[PDB]
Amino acid sequence: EVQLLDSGGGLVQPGGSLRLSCAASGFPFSDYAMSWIRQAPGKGLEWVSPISGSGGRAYYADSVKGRFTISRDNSEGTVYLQMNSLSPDDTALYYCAKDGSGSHYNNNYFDSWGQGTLVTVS
Amino acid sequence: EVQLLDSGGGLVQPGGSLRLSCAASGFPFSDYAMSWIRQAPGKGLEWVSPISGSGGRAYYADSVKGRFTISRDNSEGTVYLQMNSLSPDDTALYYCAKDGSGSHYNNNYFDSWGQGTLVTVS
Amino acid sequence: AEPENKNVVQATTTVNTTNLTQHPSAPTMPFSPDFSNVDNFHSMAYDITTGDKNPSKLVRLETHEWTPSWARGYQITHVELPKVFWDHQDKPAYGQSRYFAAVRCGFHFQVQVNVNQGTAGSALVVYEPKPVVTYDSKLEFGAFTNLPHVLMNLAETTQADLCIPYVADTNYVKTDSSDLGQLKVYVWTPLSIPTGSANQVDVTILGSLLQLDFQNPRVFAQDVNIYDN
Amino acid sequence: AEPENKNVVQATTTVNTTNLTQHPSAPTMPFSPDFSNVDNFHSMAYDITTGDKNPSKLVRLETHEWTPSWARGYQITHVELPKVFWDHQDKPAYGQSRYFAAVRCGFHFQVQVNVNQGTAGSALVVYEPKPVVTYDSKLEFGAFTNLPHVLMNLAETTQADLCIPYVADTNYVKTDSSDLGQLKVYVWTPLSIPTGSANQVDVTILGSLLQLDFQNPRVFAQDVNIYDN
Amino acid sequence: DLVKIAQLFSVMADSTTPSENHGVDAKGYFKWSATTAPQSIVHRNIVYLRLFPNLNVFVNSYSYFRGSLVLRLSVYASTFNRGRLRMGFFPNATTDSTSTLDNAIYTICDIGSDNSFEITIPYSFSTWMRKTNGHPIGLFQIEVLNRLTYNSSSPSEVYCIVQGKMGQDARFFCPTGSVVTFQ
Amino acid sequence: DLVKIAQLFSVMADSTTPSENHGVDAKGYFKWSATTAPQSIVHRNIVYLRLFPNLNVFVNSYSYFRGSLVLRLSVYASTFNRGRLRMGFFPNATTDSTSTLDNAIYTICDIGSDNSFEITIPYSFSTWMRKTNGHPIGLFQIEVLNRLTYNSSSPSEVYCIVQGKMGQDARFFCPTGSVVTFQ
Amino acid sequence: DLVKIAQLFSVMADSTTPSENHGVDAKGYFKWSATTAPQSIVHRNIVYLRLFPNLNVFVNSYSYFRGSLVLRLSVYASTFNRGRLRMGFFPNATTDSTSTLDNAIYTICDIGSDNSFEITIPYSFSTWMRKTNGHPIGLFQIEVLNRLTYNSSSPSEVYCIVQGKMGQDARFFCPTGSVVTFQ
Amino acid sequence: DLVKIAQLFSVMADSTTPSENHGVDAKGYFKWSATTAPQSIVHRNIVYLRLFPNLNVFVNSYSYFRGSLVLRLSVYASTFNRGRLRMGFFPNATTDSTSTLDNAIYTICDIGSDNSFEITIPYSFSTWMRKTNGHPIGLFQIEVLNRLTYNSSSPSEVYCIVQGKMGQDARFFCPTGSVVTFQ
Repeated sequence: EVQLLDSGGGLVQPGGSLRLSCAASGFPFSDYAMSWIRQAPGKGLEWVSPISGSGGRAYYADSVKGRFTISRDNSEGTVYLQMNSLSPDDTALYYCAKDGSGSHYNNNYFDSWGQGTLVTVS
Repeated sequence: EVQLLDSGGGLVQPGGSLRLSCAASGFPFSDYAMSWIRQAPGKGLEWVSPISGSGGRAYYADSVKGRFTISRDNSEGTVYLQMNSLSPDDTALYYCAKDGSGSHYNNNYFDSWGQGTLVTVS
Repeated sequence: AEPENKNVVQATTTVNTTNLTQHPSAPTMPFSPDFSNVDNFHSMAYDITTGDKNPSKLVRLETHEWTPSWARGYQITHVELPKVFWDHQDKPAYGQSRYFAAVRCGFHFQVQVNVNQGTAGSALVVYEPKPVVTYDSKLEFGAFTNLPHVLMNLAETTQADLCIPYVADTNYVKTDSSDLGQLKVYVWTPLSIPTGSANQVDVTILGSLLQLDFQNPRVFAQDVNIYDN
Repeated sequence: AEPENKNVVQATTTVNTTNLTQHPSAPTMPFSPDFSNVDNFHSMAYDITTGDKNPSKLVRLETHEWTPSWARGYQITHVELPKVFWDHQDKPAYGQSRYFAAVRCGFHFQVQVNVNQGTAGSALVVYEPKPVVTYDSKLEFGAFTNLPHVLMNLAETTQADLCIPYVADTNYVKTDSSDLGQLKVYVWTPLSIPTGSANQVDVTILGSLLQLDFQNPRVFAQDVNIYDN
Repeated sequence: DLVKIAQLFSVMADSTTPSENHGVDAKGYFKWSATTAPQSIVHRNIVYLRLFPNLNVFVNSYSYFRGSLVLRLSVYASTFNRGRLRMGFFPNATTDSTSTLDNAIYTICDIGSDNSFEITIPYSFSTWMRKTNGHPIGLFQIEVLNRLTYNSSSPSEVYCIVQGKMGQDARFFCPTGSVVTFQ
Repeated sequence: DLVKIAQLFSVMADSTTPSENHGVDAKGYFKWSATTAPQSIVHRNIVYLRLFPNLNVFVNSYSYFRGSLVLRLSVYASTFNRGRLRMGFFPNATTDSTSTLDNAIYTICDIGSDNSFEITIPYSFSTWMRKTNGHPIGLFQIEVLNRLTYNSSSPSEVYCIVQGKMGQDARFFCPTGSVVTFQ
Repeated sequence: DLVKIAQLFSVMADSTTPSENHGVDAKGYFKWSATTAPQSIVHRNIVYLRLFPNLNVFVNSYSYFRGSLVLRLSVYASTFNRGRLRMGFFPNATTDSTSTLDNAIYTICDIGSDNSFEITIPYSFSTWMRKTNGHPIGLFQIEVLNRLTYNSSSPSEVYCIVQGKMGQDARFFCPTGSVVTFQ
Repeated sequence: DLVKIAQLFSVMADSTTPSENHGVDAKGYFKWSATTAPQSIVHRNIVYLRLFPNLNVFVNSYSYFRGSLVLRLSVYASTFNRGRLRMGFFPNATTDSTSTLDNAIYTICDIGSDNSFEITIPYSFSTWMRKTNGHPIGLFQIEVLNRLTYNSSSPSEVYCIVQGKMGQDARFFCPTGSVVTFQ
């Protein structure tokens, strides 16, 4: 049963850098793709980055690009976001989420979210 | 900060087999040796098995010998006990625990215990 | 030259595929052919050399997507390539390899890009050595072609091979600290896509790391791991 | 024979140590020397062979501790050795190797045990092929010496080399299902330790897996990993 | 001989083809479109002997080996489309993967006028023969790398048809029920 | 030459020796006792040039290379004790480890009357010379495998003294402050 | 020698380039666009030794001659763009002009796949050497004549990068303060 | 041939072994302990063809002769144990006895490092072949004479395993139901 547990978020100065972590359970983690999505106060949801299985291809949103880095540890089934270059636009509640492609298609539907870690870049 | 979380224990028939798991945090898991110790109702503590770092050498107590198998997953920082050949003498509360050798000696002191999983082989 | 040009086109083949270009822009070929030599002072001729399938396979790296749109006016990273591998790509045989002694590295590099006859605007790749590396001061951009520069022409080719021998007089080096060849694949001028071309320049960067010397014996196996730092 | 015996003693050496015995009990040496042949029907002489440093290094396995106390009357497992590696020991170069085609495996095995002049009681090791394997019916124990049997004498030696060529007429096999050589290292009779001997027979089992053929090309590198099942 | 027929460089399922349904049609054809990035996987074809149709009858009519497995691709590009991939294209049943596959047999092709490649897979298998059974002889993977490059152009999509052949051995063994026939 | 002195197979710290304090004494000596199992690690010695005393003066008096590093062990066993280990015994600064080390330079010794082994470490290092600096040239590991085997016997413990030498090159380079001296 | 460096066909400012600012970038690049007529002047580049950067350090590090001045151009055209110019491309400091320049050293190039030309300027100067001073060694002029011709096409603009070299003489004389350096 | 199998010096029941039950185990092993006197009999093994297991299948699968019967012993002594016996070790079915047996085929062994003896029994029998029937082909007797001599020592008991072989004739005759098999 999917349990995605997230730590590491806290208040940070602008220009700062955080490392968020999210740990998974009850699913074969290393087969699934994984994404981070954030939620700004007074805003809806934005997908930020996702990483593919082997820790292979990763994609990012244009806002996050060179500032944020996504890395998996498969040996401990964990997900990492290294947020460099923090600006106030990055303030949000960050969720880790787990996506699946189903059979043999190209869509990746999320099937489980974590609880949310808050990053106040102020 | 060490958090050792244990699942998997439940009621089992004699001749049965369980797989206990214990997951660790807040320490470099893959450097430390790890042991399982159990506690029988109306009994003190018995060390059962320990495993060494790389998942290299493992030792067992004579009672547990060929029946129980200890394996680590370092990529997800987890510890496993595969209990085959269950007999009522194996009923206990099982704890995972984390030991350290300190500087350069030969003693391994435990510095953190988990919460306990119960195995009723009846 | 004559398009399709000799020095051009080009062919790189090994297991287990022949991969054929339309052709290397040009070639960043080998000039005044100064390697310094495979054996120099330095290797007594002593040194442990390779030339084994994993490296010559490929770097097989992925390269940065250049579009119409960057200009002009642009750098690249270095693709030190062993550095790349240690950080990323890692090429299990490569991981095992990385897990050694100072290396003797030539390149041997392939860069493949293809938009379609429709696309035009080259990307100027460069060979500068150990990288002091800052993106501004375009003077650096002006200053190279002096170091292995093959070239990319979307309008004329789908494959560039840039070969590079070995820089660092040291004739052999320590990797975690130093960076031998930095092969920059930059655009001088940008590609512009009209409709009759392919909607995609995804760059790929292949290297081929040829004839690499290592000087301690350690253990070098085609797995990777051991014992570097 | 003459103790210290010729066929005996023995020496195995490679990087980067000479390891010297007191000597192989005896030797389980090579008999009527029937391999079947390295090339048989089977390999067209077609087959991909090895003979590379990782395997010949060692199995370097750890072996079971025999004491005064087991008797008489005892089996061993098989140490299929590739099976062992896939389950355990894995020998990164080995992991990479395992990650291939049917193998052509000879052994080449070393077993080192040493208590001290004080200890006496041999352990009879055995070469039986693909193992139907049940510990009871001591008849099996009686039935071998017929297959590579070197021998251990605590009172006379600290090192046994048992070499084994290749069983399975198949001249090459699929590993996850079949088990070629099972080398059993069992005691016929037990060791008994008086005070003037060393307090420890920790067994070690070394193999050396020699001249192993593999028949698909795959990828075989000295890292390990790929693509077996 | 039977072999030219199995042999004479045939075309392949390979897989079931996200069809138009062009993918029967196809068969030989993975798709070639531009792409958001180039490295991403688009295919993973499984080879047997059984499965994909030309291979099927032959394989049932025999149950051993002699052979190799040559897959040579051809391209329908234009002036205007172009393209490149790399294909593994994989023996026997390994790693399932990127680099492991690149590590494999190897071909690097330019898809311009060359219009043909040779990616030959060998049976790298413990025994000279594999019999006809269900799980798998092993995977052939393709990776399309960089698309097409272009023109105005060509409707965008480009397609390849894969070709299949074995040597060296042309000749097998043991005949068995051939897929086609009467009753 | 200076070299015979550094050279002529000297004995070593190697480490600080859980002493008696026999471990100054020792130096050359890891311990050999019986053991609960045989495979477990008992040592991990770090080599430089700097550190362990004979190596120290030479190393300061020069700061480059020519050399190799031969460590040959000797044993004080008895009839009655015996023993075996394997020692790595490691170039330059790798894996820190079991198999990686076995994968290393290699020697297999019998510790019976042979009373000497050659485990030679080479400097497998990117450059011909490494200069004298603090972090480490690299580790030498020993593993005692199987103890001693025996008699009545010998008090139980057995000890080895390690030997150190380099070729090929005997000759170095650049002289610098030698550890011994006046002022 | 220093010469390969000055020498090995470098690229040039030449001028300050009405920039994008592509014109640093450029440098080598005059612009190639279509044009209302073809003959009209778009450029007039001044050469010294001083000025444009690669030339600058060398020139300061020496103050005499031996040399010639080869400017060879390269083009980034497409199928679709094409182009032609003629470039003078001018010794020493004459006429400043059309025909006078055509009368000059001369090259006629096709800018199709050739992708390289040799327009070499010589120092036609009263004395073998000119020293480094301010007014000017002389002008290089380019004329783009006819644009580009085409397709659908290529975004319209095409660009050239000029190349610079001297023979015959490779070798100069008198060293002097080199542009780069410390203090 | 079948013969190497019967042949290649096998080990023997011989008898049922006052077991530990080491005596299955054993089989080959009479006991070697010290003794109150040395000459006293401790064994009397009966040989056929039938009886003791390796001999059994072969014997049923044939029912004639060609052969000889070689019994060669091996010893697990120590430094510390030693030992000597003499073994008859008896053809065919005579005297049952001391001297008569000594009078027999003969071997005198030292049980120190030699670790092997050849006591070969011949079928000294009226006819070239004896068929498989119940009463007995004849006895092999062993006598342990003097024990072990010693040390501190070795736990006291020492054991031997007997070996069995025939020449000259390797080859028999008439095949018959072999002990192993299906139904």
